[PDB]
Amino acid sequence: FVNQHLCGSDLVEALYLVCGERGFFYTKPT
Amino acid sequence: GITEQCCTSICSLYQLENYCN
Repeated sequence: FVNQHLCGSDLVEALYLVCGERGFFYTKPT
Repeated sequence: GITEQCCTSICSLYQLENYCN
């Protein structure tokens, strides 16, 4: 973990390991 | 607004974790 790029599919990937089977937000900005 | 900030630069799992339920 020394550089993580989040965006779309990858956005849930990073939020995935943190959230896990608890569900994340991944809400749109505009 | 995580897509309009975590997709323009790099974030940190530390914070990335505050976006859970």
